Amino acid sequence: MRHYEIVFMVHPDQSEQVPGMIERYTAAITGAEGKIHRLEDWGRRQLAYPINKLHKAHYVLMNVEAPQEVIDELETTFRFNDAVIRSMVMRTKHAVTEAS
Amino acid sequence: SLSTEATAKIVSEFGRDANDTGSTEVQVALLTAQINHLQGHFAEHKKDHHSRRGLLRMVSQRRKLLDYLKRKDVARYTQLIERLGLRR
Amino acid sequence: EIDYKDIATLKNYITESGKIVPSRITGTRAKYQRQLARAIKRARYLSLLPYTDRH
Amino acid sequence: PVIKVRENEPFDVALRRFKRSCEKAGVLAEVRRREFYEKPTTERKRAKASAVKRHA
Amino acid sequence: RKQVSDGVAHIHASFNNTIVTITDRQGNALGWATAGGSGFRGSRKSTPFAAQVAAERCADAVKEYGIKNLEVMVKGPGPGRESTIRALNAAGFRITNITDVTPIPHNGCRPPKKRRV
RNA sequence: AGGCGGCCCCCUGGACGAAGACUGACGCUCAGGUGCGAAAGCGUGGGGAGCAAACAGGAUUAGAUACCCUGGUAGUCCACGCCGUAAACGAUGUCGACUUGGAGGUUGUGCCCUUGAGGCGUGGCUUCCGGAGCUAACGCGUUAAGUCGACCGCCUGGGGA
Repeated sequence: MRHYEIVFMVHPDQSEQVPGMIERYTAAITGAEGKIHRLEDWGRRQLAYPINKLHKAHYVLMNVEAPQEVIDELETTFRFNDAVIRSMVMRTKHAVTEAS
Repeated sequence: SLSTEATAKIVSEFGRDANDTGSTEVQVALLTAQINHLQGHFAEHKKDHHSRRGLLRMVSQRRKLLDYLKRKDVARYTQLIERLGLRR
Repeated sequence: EIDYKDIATLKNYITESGKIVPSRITGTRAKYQRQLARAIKRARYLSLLPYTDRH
Repeated sequence: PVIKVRENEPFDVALRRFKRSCEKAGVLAEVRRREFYEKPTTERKRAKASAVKRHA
Repeated sequence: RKQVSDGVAHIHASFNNTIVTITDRQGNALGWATAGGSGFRGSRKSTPFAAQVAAERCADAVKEYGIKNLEVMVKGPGPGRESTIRALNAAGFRITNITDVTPIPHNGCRPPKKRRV
């Protein structure tokens, strides 16, 4: 099964949904026979320039071990979710959980 | 194209157990399993021509192995072309 | 470079006006500089490295 | 881009910095690449011609 | 008029001329002058002291607001953008730093063909 | 191969670094035949920033249907075909064998206390100098323009063409 790198930000105005938001994804990968390899809340983070408004923002990243559709189905929730402006997936090359 | 799990399917059934992938049945079934996939991908788009250049090699290489199959063992050969369902 | 989330070091690859500095002056591996752009243009919409100071 | 004013500093000292600031690219020099219409075959050999010039 | 003490001199230093504009923080231009609108025609319009005199003509009629600071706007190569700033030095102005204002196209419009002269 | 460069997913495809099994000549070449196929243009449905043919205006000139300057149609961008041609060149047919050298790069990969970015092998590609050799020379010159094996392709003064 492919491993993927899932990084998505919840707007600082949306900082509370992160506990509610991720667990649904936790049920989202746990459902598809895959699991989580690394789940860290980096917290709100400053951004040098506004994305059509506002600086700074809240970051969340999580690595997955799950099939393409749960990868693909998960990417569906993000587009609709205006709270999660961007998450883009990178690489598999085995799963790792480290660094900061 | 085809997934590794779906690639694993074709080797066993058209081969001697799961380990006979050098059997032309594995490729042709793999190839037969593939022409239909891209046929699906080519059914849409119609704009993936250069990948259709990936399309023909399957059809032509499919012709090659079956015609290769004909000389080696027809009793085996007749099995697959019906088994792969082409020609009239 | 590796990731778009660490704009702190990504900033050394940008001039003060937001145009990405040539990696030739910065050096870095030939492949590594590409990862910078992947974290910059597309991740723009994530607000990683500023356009410039106009507004 | 903000070019700010400090206290007690003469406009002459930055005078050197003013042109150094945009010389790094050159506003009009890169404007030189939208003034007219050029074939891409020009740049590719422009890269080719410039590439040859770049071999000490 | 109105006292601002913090203006903006936008220097547009064309290949033929060097035009500088005075404006306030929101960008609402207060004043503006050109090197070529200062005597020089044709060849002489695009000369540094032509840009220097443009600053003389641009540097005036903008402190009538009582401007005491003004951030500057660099622009392109050419005769001005250096002499204009120098003439601005003559008035005893202050400037912290100078930042590049270049729009760097990332492969936009098809380039220009050299003047086959 | 043309040709391929902002970022991410599907798929591909090709390509090379270390051992272990597999079958055994199952190989190379190809008339005919079969696919692809740089750029422009056109047909057809859209789009439409730059612009820029043609074409309008202003300058030089003796004259300037141009160069110099303002416009400017087509088109250049998303969908189906055709057209299949170009300095599509390394002006260097294809596959397999032999051969002083020199010096780098990059890319695997073992080795070596990396005792440190290093030292010592094992492959690939490629960059510059050049023995021999050979060439009309020009220069090429272990990726041969030096020494051999198979297939295919091609030329017979100039113009006309």
